[PDB]
Amino acid sequence: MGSRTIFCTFLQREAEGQDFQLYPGELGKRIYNEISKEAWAQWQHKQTMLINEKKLNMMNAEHRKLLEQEMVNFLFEGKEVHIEGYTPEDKK
Repeated sequence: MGSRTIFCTFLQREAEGQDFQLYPGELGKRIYNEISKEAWAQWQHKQTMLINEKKLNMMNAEHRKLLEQEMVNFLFEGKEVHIEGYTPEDKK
């Protein structure tokens, strides 16, 4: 169809949503799903500085997971659903 208007959770409104997942695993899914481009632009800005201030490292897994932690409190500050290890056996 020609109608793409999701409902952001950060803004709590109806946005156009994204077209391609930016984050990995499920996290990127919820963002790309519930976190519209507008909301993402609010995190990305705080993300870049959060990494420089908290002294993070996207190259390190210890910090990477940390970022995904902060973003939640900012955008997903309600679900806090974190999953790691999804492997479909045959059905959902």
